[PDB]
Amino acid sequence: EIIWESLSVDVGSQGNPGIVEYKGVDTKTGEVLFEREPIPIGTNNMGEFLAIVHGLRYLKERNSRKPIYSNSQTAIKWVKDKKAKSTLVRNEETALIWKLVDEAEEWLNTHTYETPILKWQTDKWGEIKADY
RNA sequence: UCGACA
DNA sequence: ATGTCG
Ligand SMILES: [Mg+2]
Ligand SMILES: [Mg+2]
Repeated sequence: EIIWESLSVDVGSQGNPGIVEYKGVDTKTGEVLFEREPIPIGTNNMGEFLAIVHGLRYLKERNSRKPIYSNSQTAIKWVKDKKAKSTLVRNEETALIWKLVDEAEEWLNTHTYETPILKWQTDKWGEIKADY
């Protein structure tokens, strides 16, 4: 019941909070379609959120109707809400990630999409294909 | 008091 | 260990 014709996204970090990056891959082939340059400080859930929104933008720009898989129940909710409810402190070190989050929320508030955002079922299917 | 997703 | 929701 895996929808193979899909984009899978995941976060990787060093620390949490710590250095965050994320990437999007073709679920079928594992081909890397996008990978964000590491952000010096962020949280796991911020990165999982940014990964989904990046995926939406990526598919929208390419007129693709593929769903997105994420394993993050938090990020899936934040996207649905158009609101990333992070409690990461705001300072000069976290300014960059908070700016990307704000801009992601803004994108969600200014664009439509029909992309299904699906939960990757890790316990049944193993690690998401975008895992680091 | 947890349970769960990461 | 921490970030998050049910
Ligand atoms: Mg994940
Ligand atoms: Mg992972």
